[PDB]
Amino acid sequence: SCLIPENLRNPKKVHENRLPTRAYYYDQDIFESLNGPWAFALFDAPLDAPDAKNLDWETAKKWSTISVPSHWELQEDWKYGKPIYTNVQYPIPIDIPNPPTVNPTGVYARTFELDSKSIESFEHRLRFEGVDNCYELYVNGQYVGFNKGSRNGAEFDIQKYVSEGENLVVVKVFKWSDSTYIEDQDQWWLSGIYRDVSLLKLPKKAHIEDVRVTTTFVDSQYQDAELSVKVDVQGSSYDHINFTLYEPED
Amino acid sequence: DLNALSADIFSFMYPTFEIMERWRKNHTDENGKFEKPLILCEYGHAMGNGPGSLKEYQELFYKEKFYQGGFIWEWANHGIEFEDVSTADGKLHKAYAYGGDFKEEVHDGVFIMDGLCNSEHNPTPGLVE
Amino acid sequence: GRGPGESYPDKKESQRFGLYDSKDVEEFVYDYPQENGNHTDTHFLNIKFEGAGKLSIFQKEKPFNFKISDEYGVDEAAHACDVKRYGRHYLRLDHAIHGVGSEACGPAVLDQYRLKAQDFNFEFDLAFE
Amino acid sequence: SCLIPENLRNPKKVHENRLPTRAYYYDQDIFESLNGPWAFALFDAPLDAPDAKNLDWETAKKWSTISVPSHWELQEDWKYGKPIYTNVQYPIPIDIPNPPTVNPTGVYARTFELDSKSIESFEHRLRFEGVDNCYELYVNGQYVGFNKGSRNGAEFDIQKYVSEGENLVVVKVFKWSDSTYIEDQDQWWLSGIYRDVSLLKLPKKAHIEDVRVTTTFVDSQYQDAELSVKVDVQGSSYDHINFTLYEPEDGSKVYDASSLLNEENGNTTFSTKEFISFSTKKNEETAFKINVKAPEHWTAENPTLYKYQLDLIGSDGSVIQSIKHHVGFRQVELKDGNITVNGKDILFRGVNRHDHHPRFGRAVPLDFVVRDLILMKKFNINAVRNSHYPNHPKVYDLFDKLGFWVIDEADLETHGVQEPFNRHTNLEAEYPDTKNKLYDVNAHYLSDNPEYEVAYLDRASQLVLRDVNHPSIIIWSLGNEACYGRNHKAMYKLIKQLDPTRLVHYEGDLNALSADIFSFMYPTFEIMERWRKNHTDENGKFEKPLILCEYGHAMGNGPGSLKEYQELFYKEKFYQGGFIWEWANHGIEFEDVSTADGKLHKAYAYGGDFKEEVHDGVFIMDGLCNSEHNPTPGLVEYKKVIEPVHIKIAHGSVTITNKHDFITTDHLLFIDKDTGKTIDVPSLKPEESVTIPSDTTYVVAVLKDDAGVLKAGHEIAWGQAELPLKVPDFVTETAEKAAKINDGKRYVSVESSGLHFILDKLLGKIESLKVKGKEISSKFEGSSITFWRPPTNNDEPRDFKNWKKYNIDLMKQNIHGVSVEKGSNGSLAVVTVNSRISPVVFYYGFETVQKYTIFANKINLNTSMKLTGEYQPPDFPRVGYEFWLGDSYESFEWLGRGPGESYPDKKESQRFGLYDSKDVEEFVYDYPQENGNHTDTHFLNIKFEGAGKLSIFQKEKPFNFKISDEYGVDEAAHACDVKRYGRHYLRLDHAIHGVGSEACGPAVLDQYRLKAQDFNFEFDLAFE
Ligand SMILES: OC[C@H]1O[C@@H](O)[C@H](O)[C@@H](O)[C@H]1O
Ligand SMILES: OC[C@H]1O[C@@H](O)[C@H](O)[C@@H](O)[C@H]1O
Ligand SMILES: [Mg+2]
Ligand SMILES: [Mg+2]
Ligand SMILES: [Mn+2]
Ligand SMILES: [Mn+2]
Ligand code: NA
Ligand code: NA
Ligand code: NA
Ligand code: NA
Ligand code: NA
Ligand code: NA
Ligand code: NA
Ligand code: NA
Repeated sequence: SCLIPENLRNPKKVHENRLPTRAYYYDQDIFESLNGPWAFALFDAPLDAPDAKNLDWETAKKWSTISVPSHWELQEDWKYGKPIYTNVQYPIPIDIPNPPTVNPTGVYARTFELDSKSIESFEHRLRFEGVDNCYELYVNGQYVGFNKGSRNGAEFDIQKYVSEGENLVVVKVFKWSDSTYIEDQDQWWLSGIYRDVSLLKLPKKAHIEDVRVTTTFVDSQYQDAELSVKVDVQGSSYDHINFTLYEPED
Repeated sequence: DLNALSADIFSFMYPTFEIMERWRKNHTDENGKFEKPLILCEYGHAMGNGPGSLKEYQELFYKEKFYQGGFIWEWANHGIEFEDVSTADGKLHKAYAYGGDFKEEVHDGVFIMDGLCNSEHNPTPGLVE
Repeated sequence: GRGPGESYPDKKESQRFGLYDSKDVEEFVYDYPQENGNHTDTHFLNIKFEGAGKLSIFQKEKPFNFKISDEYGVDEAAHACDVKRYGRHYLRLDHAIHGVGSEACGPAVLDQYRLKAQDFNFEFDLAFE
Repeated sequence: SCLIPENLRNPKKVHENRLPTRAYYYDQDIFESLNGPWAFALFDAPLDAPDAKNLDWETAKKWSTISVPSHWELQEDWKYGKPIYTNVQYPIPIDIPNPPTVNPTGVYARTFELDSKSIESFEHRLRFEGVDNCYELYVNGQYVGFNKGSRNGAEFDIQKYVSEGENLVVVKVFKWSDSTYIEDQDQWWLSGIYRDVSLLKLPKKAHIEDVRVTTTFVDSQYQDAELSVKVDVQGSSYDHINFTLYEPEDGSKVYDASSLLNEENGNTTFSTKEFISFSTKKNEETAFKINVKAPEHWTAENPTLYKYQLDLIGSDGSVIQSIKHHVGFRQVELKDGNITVNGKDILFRGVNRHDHHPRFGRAVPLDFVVRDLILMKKFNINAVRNSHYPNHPKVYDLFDKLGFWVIDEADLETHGVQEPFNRHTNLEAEYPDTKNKLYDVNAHYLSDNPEYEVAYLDRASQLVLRDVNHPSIIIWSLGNEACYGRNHKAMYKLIKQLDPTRLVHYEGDLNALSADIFSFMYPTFEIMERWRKNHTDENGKFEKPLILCEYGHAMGNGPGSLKEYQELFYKEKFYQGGFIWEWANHGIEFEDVSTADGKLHKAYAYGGDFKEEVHDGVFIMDGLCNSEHNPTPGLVEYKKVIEPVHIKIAHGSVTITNKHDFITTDHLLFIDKDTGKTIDVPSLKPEESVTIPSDTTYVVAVLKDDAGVLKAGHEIAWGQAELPLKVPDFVTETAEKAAKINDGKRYVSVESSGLHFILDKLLGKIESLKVKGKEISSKFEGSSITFWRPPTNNDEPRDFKNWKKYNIDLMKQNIHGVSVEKGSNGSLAVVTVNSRISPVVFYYGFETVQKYTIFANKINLNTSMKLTGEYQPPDFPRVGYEFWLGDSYESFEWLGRGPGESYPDKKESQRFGLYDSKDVEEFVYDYPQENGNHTDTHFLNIKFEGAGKLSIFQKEKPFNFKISDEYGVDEAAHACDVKRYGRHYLRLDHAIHGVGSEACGPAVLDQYRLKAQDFNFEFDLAFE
């Protein structure tokens, strides 16, 4: 079935190059928002979509814009189709793990600016809070990776692909995939980058990757407790960690 | 996972009292001990005028230690705002869409409109009850 | 009777007893038009006429049910805007009414709330001020 | 007067310890938000309020909370009172400068945490973006200061009072003060901390306090420009400053709510595309001037901005502080008697905008302001007037980026001083050329009062200094309706001193003795024209131009005659356009008991609804948009008349004229709507035109690509060829069919195959007309031809008075004779009705002849009406028939103007086409009034379920119609009060009175008035 791309019909291809999942923490100093208007075009199926390895900003620049985050079935004048409601029944034929060959494909593009010092100071990532159904990601005409799981997040290391000045982000989003079979909630079928997109700037030489906090009572009488804090630090250039717990607020 | 072979909790959706009660008795031993409790992950389907008999479910919750309550399906109608031609008027009006309104090949109609709150996320008599 | 909102045999206990005025109440609009606006366990009903006092209505020995509206075509109405309205109001004065249940997905109206087929006997007074 | 505190009754006590005003810049790293829940208590008057020098957090902690920012008259269950609406009249007694002794006092309290290091690292301030009316401020039980000026901001140094750990902020807010007298805008009276509160943390040893950016063209040819940057640094511990200017982003930039509101900086790399750099040297002036090579002009039509970064740099070479903002290269001049931007004499396509939200009042979320502005751009607006005070400081960037010509106005209205005078002297009308003499007599109380000079100057100083770096602001305004006096001259001197780069406006200064512009509100054309001629010399030169700071009062159904104003704007160089009053109705959401229902409904409140002692009723409901800030037919009409491209189709030609000020037509796609194929239109500059030969009837000018906040395909302008009235080719059945005719005692009956016609001879009433399964009958109360409409807001002051006086609503038809004869030229029967149509109690009326010619499938109705009798009314609201439609009635369709309502002096935005009732959302007025008329109707089709259609048309002339089920509109105060019948009716009218703007402004113009005269018209009722 070569008229439908391999990654859309492979249940094991859950992601390509996605960073391991970590506990979520929003930090104003690290999270830069990439929400706003993006260049966007819709295509009948993947084969009509441009090869992102050759897509310039000069070319994409000329497309209509859509605002991120939003669903593409919920636009002014229903420009890109309408919502579909199914409870149980799949809105596609069942031929596991194949999606239909006719498979609405949305391509998103925008740019962001990077400093001379920024690339020296920070490890750069892209974080997508939710994209339905799945997508491939390109930076500066280069393939970064792939992802499935519509209501899960995803982070990707961008450091290798990044340049001083203008940077190009292109996201190819597909409506159906092998994943559709396991996403059949009794709800509206809706597509697109429907959650936040962020550029993360983490300190380069060393930074906090993951944290784990548990509270366990030592006792049958639920009084004294053990507070356990486990931190996974990434990189060598650090000395130690401090922890300060504050008086409670009722 | 009905028998919780790989879960820590028993869970039913929309059961009758008879069905809740049989389950309890089959999982309470001679001592009065049970190994796992029952929750209703979904009950009292809140579609339209209703749900009825939330009272009788609650009586059951308070009465037995085996029952630890439940979660109503659902918080709010999934209506989407759109423009509908009125059957009464011949004119265009703001309305809330469910299956069929966006002219789907296949759809499940009003089944998306099953909340304690309406499409605009405001309380219905269901939530008041 | 029960208020300020609607009440039904198996969905009424949140509506406490009191004296209620139609003017103080925002009538609830369902997203999908259906049976609404009944008041159960009504002790007495006063209907006010401009410059002519009131008409008091009560049922002997047992509280009653009522609805006052100008609406029709609710069955066929797909959305709120599809609901037709008469040029005058009507009183729906009921001895009894079927419960509401959760049968769209779940148990039927429980036995003690079903309006079962049987003989009916009831007396009303229409008392004019 | 010791029972009222000194500071509340002292006009000179404008503030205590307030820091000097500086240019506003939001910085995420410096601004910490103190918004959220605060402890709050309300007190009857100041003397009941606690001494803040002794108030603990432990004590305040126990109070109820209110959320900041919000008004205290807009709380859950109206906990702390209700809003009060006054237009002119003060809601207090006048005893300048004393407020009432009973003076609602709200005390606010919250805490914030301070670090050990924070006090070492930073100078700490408190900034309040707006508090109504005035307040004293305490930190840690210590008095910090005092402030007045409700829509101005204020900063206070907090460093001395601050402690490590828990800090206590207490704010005592008073509703009335000496300041109230100068804050009497036509709006809701609302109180409290209604805008943001922030804790500022500035770097301690040295920091950027103020910045000043000007762009001046070196040249008569508006090419090279001098960019001047002056920075005021506070403290010694810095080396120099750096400035980086970046390559421009064209004004056609795409924006949305999300990107406009994005506030992120710090680690975000501002821009990379460097255009120019500059550095100061150690120990030298922290200011500079640089020559810029032919920069991209900023304009409202193309708001091109150059981003910049300003860095304060320490001895070690590190960045102490940054400011990231933008430069707009533009210059405003009074040149050859015109307001000129970049050499060009511009046109204001403007609107007055208050801060208003239907639930939050003047505490408008930015999200909602963006909503307003996007909508304005979508309806061809290019200018905004900040009536009548500055907005939230963050709004001005939106103007810069979206492109609006902005009049930023001082928070100063004195109107209330006039009211007793108006009443004492029984004053009926004010006129723009003459009215300033009425304000002159009361000026001494405030605007000519030397005790108020400091306050007036402060409103001016605060206005300018906060907003001085926004290229979109081209005019400073001294306030609104504050008479004229020495204080205004003082304001003018100060502003020119502080900001030489802009022009000064003040409408109350008729002769612009201390203003740079002439300004009228609601003038007639005669009045505009006289002024022009008296200020144009023999050479054709004028010294200053005229704008209309307010015109075309948009209250309710209206405004009428925007067309005739616009013709004047384009015709004379002396007129530079104007601003509609107002952007949106000020309705507040509330729960109203329905007059139709006896039940509770959501409605929008105006004066009287919150049961005020004194109020000004519906006068708050005067917007182009409704209370929910959505377009009314007023806005739809405005977009058309101000369209920046003219498209005229006549004589096999399309003439297209570019009516922009700066941009070409190149971004527009011109479509021939008859074929759907584009017309190749050359690039047209401002004022250039082209004639293209074409067979077309209908041409549209639309956006090629997404630009600004507009989408590809958005309609900017359009034109149509005039459509002749074509008689539809309906075929009348003239075949000889026998007909049963019964001329009874009272009722006349005509029965044939597929036909049943019954007329009541006593009344002139069609009891029933049933042709081929379709039924109509007369909607009859008194007369078969009626004249009444539910009065518009514009009808209320005069026309309604007249119509009511002449009993037009009580017109009666008195039948004299009915003639019945057999058909002749193919007709079945002729029924002729002779009557007088005349109201009770009056002589005047119409000798009327109604001739019904009945065919098998058609009814011809010829109406002759001859006006007779002494003491006649000047005009009528309308004249026509009312029919009940049968139960089968389902929808309608018409050839004419649409999709929405149209009236004689408000119709040109509704283009000709075939329209279906089903495709149209009928507009609901906030205040129920005349609506839903369709003028210039060629024909009307009424569809009946399973019985085809009834086609209606008028001979030789287009007609008017409305189809509804509504009644009781006259008495209905709110939408929910409107009554509805169990069936629909057709209002079929020969003619209809215009709409005008007389609630405030000119009467319906003569050619739009339905003048009293004879009427003669023929209708066909053709049944399928
Ligand atoms: O309202 C019907 C509901 O039925 C439940 O069984 C299901 O878990 C829900 O997702 C929803 O489909
Ligand atoms: O709607 C009446 C309006 O009248 C104008 O004279 C005034 O400037 C406006 O602020 C408003 O009062
Ligand atoms: Mg399901
Ligand atoms: Mg005023
Ligand atoms: Mn509908
Ligand atoms: Mn009302
Ligand atoms: Na589904
Ligand atoms: Na339990
Ligand atoms: Na459902
Ligand atoms: Na229905
Ligand atoms: Na006022
Ligand atoms: Na002009
Ligand atoms: Na007003
Ligand atoms: Na009215």
